[PDB]
Amino acid sequence: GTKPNSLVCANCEGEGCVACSQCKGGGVNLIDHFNGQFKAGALCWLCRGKKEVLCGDCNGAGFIGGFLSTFDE
Amino acid sequence: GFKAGVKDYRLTYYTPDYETKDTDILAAFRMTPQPGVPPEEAGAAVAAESSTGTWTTVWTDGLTSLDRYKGRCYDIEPVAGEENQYIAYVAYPLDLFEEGSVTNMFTSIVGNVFGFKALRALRLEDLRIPPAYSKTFQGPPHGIQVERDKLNKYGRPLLGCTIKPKLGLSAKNYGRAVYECLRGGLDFTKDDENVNSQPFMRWRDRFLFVAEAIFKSQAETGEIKGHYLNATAGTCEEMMKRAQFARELGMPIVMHDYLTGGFTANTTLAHYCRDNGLLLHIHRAMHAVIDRQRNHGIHFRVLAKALRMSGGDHIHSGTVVGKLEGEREVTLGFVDLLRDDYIEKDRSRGIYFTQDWVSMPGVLPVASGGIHVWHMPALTEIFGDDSVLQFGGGTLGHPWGNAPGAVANRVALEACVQARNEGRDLAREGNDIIREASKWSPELAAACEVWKEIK
Amino acid sequence: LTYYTPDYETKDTDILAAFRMTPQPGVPPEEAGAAVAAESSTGTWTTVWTDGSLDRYKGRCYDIEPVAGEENQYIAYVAYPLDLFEEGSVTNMFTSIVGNVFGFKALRALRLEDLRIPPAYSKTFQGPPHGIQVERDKLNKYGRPLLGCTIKPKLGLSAKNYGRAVYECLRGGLDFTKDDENVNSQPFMRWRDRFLFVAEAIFKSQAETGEIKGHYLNATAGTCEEMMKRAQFARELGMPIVMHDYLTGGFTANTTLAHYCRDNGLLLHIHRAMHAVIDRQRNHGIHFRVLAKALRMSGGDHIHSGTVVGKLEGEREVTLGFVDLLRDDYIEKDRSRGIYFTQDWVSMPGVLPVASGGIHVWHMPALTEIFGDDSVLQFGGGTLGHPWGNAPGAVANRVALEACVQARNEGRDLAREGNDIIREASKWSPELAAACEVWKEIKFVFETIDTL
Amino acid sequence: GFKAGVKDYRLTYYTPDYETKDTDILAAFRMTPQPGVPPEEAGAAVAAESSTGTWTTVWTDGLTSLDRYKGRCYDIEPVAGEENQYIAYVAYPLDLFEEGSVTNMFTSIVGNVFGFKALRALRLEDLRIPPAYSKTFQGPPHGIQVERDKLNKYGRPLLGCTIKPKLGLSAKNYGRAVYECLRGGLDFTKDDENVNSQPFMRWRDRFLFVAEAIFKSQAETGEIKGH
Amino acid sequence: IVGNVFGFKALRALRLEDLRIPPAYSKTFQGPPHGIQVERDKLNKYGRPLLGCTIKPKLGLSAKNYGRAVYECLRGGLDFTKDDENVNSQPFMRWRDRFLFVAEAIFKSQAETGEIKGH
Amino acid sequence: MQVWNPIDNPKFETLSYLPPLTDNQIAREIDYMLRNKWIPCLEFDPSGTITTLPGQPGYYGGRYWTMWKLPMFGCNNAGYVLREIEHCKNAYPGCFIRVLGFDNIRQVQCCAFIVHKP
Ligand SMILES: O=C(O)[C@@](O)(COP(=O)(O)O)[C@H](O)[C@H](O)COP(=O)(O)O
Ligand SMILES: [Mg+2]
Ligand SMILES: [Mg+2]
Repeated sequence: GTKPNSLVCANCEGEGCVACSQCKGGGVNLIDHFNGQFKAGALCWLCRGKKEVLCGDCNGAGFIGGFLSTFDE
Repeated sequence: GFKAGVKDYRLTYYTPDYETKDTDILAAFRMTPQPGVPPEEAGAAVAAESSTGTWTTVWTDGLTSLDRYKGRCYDIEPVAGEENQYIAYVAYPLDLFEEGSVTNMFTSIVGNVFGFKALRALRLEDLRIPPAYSKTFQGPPHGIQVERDKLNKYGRPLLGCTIKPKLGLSAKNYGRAVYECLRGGLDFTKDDENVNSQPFMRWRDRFLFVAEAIFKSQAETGEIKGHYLNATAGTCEEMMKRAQFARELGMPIVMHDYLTGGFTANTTLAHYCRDNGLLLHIHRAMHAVIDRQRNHGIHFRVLAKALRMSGGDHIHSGTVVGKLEGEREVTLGFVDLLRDDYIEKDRSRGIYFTQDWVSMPGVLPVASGGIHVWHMPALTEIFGDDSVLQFGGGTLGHPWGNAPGAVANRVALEACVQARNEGRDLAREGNDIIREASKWSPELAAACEVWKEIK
Repeated sequence: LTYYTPDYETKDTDILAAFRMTPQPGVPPEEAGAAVAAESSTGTWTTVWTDGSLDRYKGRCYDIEPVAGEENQYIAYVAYPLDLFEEGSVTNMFTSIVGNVFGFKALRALRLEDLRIPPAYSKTFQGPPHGIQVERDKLNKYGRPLLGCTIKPKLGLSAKNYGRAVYECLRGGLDFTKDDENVNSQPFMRWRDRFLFVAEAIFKSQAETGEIKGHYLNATAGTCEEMMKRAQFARELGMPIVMHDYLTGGFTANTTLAHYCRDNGLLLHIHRAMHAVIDRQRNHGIHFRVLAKALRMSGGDHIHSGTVVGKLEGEREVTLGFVDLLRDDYIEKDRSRGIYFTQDWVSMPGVLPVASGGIHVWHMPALTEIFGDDSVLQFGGGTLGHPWGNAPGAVANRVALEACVQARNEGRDLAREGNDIIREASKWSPELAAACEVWKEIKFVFETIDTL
Repeated sequence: GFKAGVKDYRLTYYTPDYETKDTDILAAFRMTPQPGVPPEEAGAAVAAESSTGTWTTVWTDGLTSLDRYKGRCYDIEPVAGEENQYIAYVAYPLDLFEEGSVTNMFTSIVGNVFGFKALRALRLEDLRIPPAYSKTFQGPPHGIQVERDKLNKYGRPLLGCTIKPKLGLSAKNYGRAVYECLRGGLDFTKDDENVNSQPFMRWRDRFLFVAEAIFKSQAETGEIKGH
Repeated sequence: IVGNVFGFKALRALRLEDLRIPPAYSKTFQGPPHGIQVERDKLNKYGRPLLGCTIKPKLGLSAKNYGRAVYECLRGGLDFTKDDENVNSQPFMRWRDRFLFVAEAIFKSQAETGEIKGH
Repeated sequence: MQVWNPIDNPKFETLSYLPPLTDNQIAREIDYMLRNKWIPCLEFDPSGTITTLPGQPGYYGGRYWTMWKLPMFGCNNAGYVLREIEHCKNAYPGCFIRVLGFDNIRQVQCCAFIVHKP
């Protein structure tokens, strides 16, 4: 998950936070998610009004190798 | 008679045919000498300047009788592939060590031989401790079974989390986060190795707030909870004071650093913990400066044995899932060296000598470093239900807060254990079982959207 | 871009460090330095976790240089704020700077070379118990280097026999004697009898010649209580000096002992054991110039510095540089000896260096040139291996040193004309003649592995 | 090398052109000398009899090397309006003080200079402490933020009251008034500086009664109270 | 007695001059440790005033040098010697070494003249 | 082999193992001292015994001597020092005599040796 010859997370592209998909830039449910547990109007069921999410690869680091993105051993 | 002058080493310290005794200590280094010296001289030289030898013949030796006190090289084996590498084997009498001291053994076996102008590199690999030198130590304070009885938790691995990048915080904000995480459903909660006492936060009030949070979190759930408190300091009077206060508040566990603090303080702390009924957690810092390179240093499997005899209950061991075949065999071997009671010889797993522990308790291994929900079944199937799993950014990164973050991990672990207890294979099914459990827990979902599958 | 500030104006209360790095193929250099700084301070380049004021708790890279002669080697400079460290604790400092950066998988090797400690942080430590001037005033010895000897064989001798050798050695003309580092308490000899016999020998030897003598008593133990018990007895008997190993024992125990020695008026001698496991390769580990500074901060009076003509590795220039960082008060920057930063010790006492490890009479002229008259020289096998005995062996060692001291003061060279100084002195000394005949052609020359 | 006799002070303790360092302690007195003495001599005399100096030249000084240890007057400014008033400025090396002791600094800076028969008045105005002498002290026990966290009170100033002239009162009457005031709604309650232990009231029973009152006042309101 | 009367504005200045302490209040104090007669009896000196001297320069000397001056001063005929009031414990001289050197000088000086000395 | 005599063999620290010193040797060190800008001084005493105490580390008796006149500050020729020695020898003919040196920058002595014996 690094750019050509550069320890930088390709997804967040050096940011740590990505965009919400459920609302896709909106912060409002576009359907009734789950089953009667979510409606189509209130805040997104995930970001809950933020359009933001931590990057899965780099847990907010921006780079790869480290005590937050790598295993251990 | 006395003959003043200099002689060779292979004339009194190389014993090709020698039969070892049961009360002996054995070692095994790999060496690479300088151009000019024959391997035999090198090996003999190593043993000579580590037991009883100099460089020019002394007279006070004809009144002590050697042969009874002296180390001996009794075998040399070439290494395949390399052109200038060999494995040596030295034997040490038992009347040369002081009982109950790790410092003496370490300063005798490796003290000044790693810096001679006749070698270019050295590395220690394994050691064999006779069952007559071990019975003089105390060992771990409690062990494995006693700790489980004390905590009243059976059948599954324990869970924990660490306060990740969150420094410069006041004590109250620290306690609030600790309470939230503990109420979430976890068991343990760590601290940060680089946090002892600083201008932005002193130690007494942090202890007070953590102790206040633990009880109030414990009341609502009816389960035993704890938190590791760092006790590393600059002198021996501060460390004892912090341990005594921690006991006074009625906390169940403390934590120490043993590579940068020393063996003497670690032994003193272990004795106190055994005397007063506490648990000890051991963290390994700066270890990578020694055991990383392949042709110089000391392997970690020796430091593990040293830690077992000095005393401890938990120890870090690193993850093993991202290890390819061939490797991870060493890790599985030196985990067995930590948990079992009788280990046989196996060269494919990096074991050089057969080891007997004559009824000494075990040590729980700890795994950590970037892990999420999708790694649950693999870790459950590799280690078994005798370990501690520590989560970092996989708990504080949830988009809904700290408390819902622990519920997902708890649900995933329970689902994996239930699946294992039914006959289903935890290696092939894998990604499939998590999805089914996600279809009745809104908190497991949302988490399975930030962290993707394996493959 | 962030953890790399190519303009930051370093303050005067910051701690600076310099690493040498070996990146993997492809990784750009100015990207690895930033990673080293982040993975040492916080572990991030983004602000996703802050917004809770931070920044005032992060390290930053501010310079990068290429190493001349090697195509893959660089030097990185990092600065740390003052509020990250606890006052009066070396354990913390070592844990905070080095404790996670040596496992980074984007690099292949790493070595710490130098560190700069500001005066605002040095004033919170105690330092050496006595120093250099106070010890010389106490012992009443001026104008020449001191002499000493270690006892052999190591492990195997009893207590009566151990004491019978100290007397004969001490009665011959030496000033000090020492126990091997691996001698604490063993089945063949326990400590409380060795102490008594050594004390009796010291008194008997002192009454004879008419000068002050001493012996370094080992106090390393497996627990703190035993270590503190073994020093109160030495205080009771009136002995002047003790010894301790600070790398296999610990920094926490060394600091507790230094405090006790300052409180009760004793002298401390330090031994550097196991150090070769950390500083021998020229591309991984920590240099000794850093451990020497740490010990000077923690507390001690003597320290082993190594020879340059013995059986163990060591290079002239490098040595000449760290002997001043250990003895002097203000040191400027010189990269031809290995100094990367300037150092000010704001009035803190100095530490005596010691040289030992396979040396004899045909080495006095050089040792006297490399070190001034502010050091201690030790000879174990060079004394107990004389064809006659221990007293005849000690006399030969003192005469050589006296002749060398007189020559220099008369204004003659020592490098050019040294064998003559020894040959001329051997004419009137029947003991020096025997020694010269035994060890005439015995030297140690091999290729250095830690060139520079 | 030694010349027995008396000399002037402005010959070794007045350094018009001196650049101060970052590890120095600085002071500032205002002075008014006696008719006869030039201001320079006066200023130099203060610096001398406060660091290292006497009145008749001693020989044991050619073995210690001064210049490293010595105070120095490096500026004098006249006070407008007044006819015989001036401001002086003295610098003190850092190796002259003991770490962690306020008594030593106070006894060194002002010990015997306020009583020389060549001045008529003196007054100290300010001091500059380098950041290398302060790091050896401990400072306040807790501070500001920690105390507010301990008491759990934010946003407004705290309130308190002091027992007015009600001396010759028994312990029980003292505790009753303390309880009434605390239940009223205040936060703190003081004592009286001139009350330690007297025949009409000893200290142990007063402590006991105050402690008894604090808890019972605290129970009814659910707020932290003290005395 | 004095802790608030020196800020009264209705006045311009104030100075305390004397006090009288009744015997019913003085008996609760201990007083001087020994006094005048006991000290003279202890030191065995009667007939004339005593003599003394302070050491200079103040701040700057080592411990060996400090002790070398006490002996020469004490061996000449004086009775007592004193440390400056600002001499406590400083980077240039600690106290535990000063005490030992002073004791040695005192013993050596006492053995020569034949009279009791102190510091 | 030979045996070192243990009976009645006192030593006097530096330069006591080398053959006896001559006046040329003496007026050779005084010059070495002067070339480095150090201050000479003389001391005398009638005995050289050393005494200890029961339980006090670092305490010995017999370390202080008596100073001749005062340290020779501002001295640039050796001759003067040699004359002062003859005066001291004439004054007290039953005592030891020592020569010292001093460094005011590090505050410490630099050399010491004996020049007369009873
Ligand atoms: O144990 C020894 O070998 C020595 O006593 C030397 O003995 P000989 O002189 O009798 O050989 C010293 O401890 C070493 O020099 C230590 O080395 P370093 O100074 O590098 O710590
Ligand atoms: Mg040795
Ligand atoms: Mg005075």
